[PDB]
Amino acid sequence: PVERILEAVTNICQAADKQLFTLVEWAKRIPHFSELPLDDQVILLRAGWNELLIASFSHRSIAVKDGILLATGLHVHRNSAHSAGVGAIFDRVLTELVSKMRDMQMDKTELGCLRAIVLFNPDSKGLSNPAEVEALREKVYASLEAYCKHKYPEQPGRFAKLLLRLPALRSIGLKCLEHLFFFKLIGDTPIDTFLMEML
Amino acid sequence: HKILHRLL
Amino acid sequence: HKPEPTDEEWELIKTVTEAHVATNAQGSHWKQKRKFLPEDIGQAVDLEAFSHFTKIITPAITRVVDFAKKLPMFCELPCEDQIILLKGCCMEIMSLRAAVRYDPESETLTLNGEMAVTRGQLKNGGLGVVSDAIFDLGMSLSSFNLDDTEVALLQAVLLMSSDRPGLACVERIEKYQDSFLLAFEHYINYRKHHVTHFWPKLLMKVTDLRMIGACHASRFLHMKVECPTELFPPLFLEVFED
Ligand SMILES: N[C@@H](Cc1cc(I)c(Oc2ccc(O)c(I)c2)c(I)c1)C(=O)O
Repeated sequence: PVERILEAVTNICQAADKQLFTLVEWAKRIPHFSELPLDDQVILLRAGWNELLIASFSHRSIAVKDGILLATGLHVHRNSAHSAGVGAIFDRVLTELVSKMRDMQMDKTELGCLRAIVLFNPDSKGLSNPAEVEALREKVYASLEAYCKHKYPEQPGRFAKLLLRLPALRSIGLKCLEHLFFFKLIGDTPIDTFLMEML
Repeated sequence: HKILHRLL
Repeated sequence: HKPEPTDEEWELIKTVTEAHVATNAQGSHWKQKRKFLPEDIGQAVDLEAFSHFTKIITPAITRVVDFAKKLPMFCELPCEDQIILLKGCCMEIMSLRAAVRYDPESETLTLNGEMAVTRGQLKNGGLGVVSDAIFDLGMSLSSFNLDDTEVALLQAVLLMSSDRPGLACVERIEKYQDSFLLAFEHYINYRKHHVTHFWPKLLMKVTDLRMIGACHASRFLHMKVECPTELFPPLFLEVFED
């Protein structure tokens, strides 16, 4: 039932507080997520948001050639990236993701599930009950396989290929983490209040 | 581009 | 319904399988031909430990390349892409190969099918955290109990990664991967694994592997920061040097 999922300084600070809000509310609208212990929910979010965010705009940038569309509609051309020293990482997103997403015509349904899998990452350290989380993930790509079997029966390998973008998505996630800092430098437990409130 | 080539 | 592999696919299956088999060290008698690395070696970047891994890593690397050459499709690629594919999936496949050789009774991995090392040993050997990533994987693959074929297919798919940087015949490589994946998916249907969600679960491993090779790449940078350049074998360098 990925239908409930599909239905789901003063300048730069305006966003993020909105993106993060939209991400949290997106996760809350995800099956069984709001049922997990408070701590287990925040740990997941904080362990995935990187890839989740990147999975979002990567699919949104399918309608753009050699560019990325972000929250503020601020289209980003690869000319700025290479000029900012992030050309390499930028290109990966276009070829490994944006490209692959376009060439397969990945729909919002598939994107949503893929992002749902990501969230339910049972490997995340510290969470109280992993068995329960990996359960949820199973149930998640359980639906995904059936969707691909009915929605696109003329292509059996679709389901499979859908997952094989997560790897790319992962390693790219990592580069972004290494690139960006600041937030992390704010010591541990810098963000938990909000996550506790949105909860 | 080196030892790889000769191994090919 | 579960579509079993076709005749044109079984041909590719026996091809890849044979390709893996002839290139996996110690064949099927690895358990008896393995030697436990001295518990003293690598205590809590151990020069000694490292020197032993690197002293047996070059055959592994080559054996990987041999697996590639025993694949017609791969032989159809330009030398440019041919090199790139290897450089990328190299650490991944070796990792797979090592991880599928995990022994719960001993909690050790078998490098080159002859060298048993523990989590700690392989960690202090230069890999560091990667070691965990790998052992953990091996632990996970334990319940899968993959056979040569299913392992060969993974290696096959790992090789044909159409997202490696600098590739030319991208749509060409991607087509190959799609071929393997098709047969891969059908083969397990044939195997009729009784476990729930086997195919997906397995595919996630591809994520895990791609992340290992990556952390390994960052490890290599730190390795040449601590360890000397002379302690590195030529082939090894060429493989992970830009
Ligand atoms: N056992 C594999 C071959 C294999 C050989 C070795 I040495 C391994 O450890 C590494 C690898 C890279 C490094 O930089 C360091 I330091 C240690 C692994 I993991 C695998 C096979 O059977 O193909």
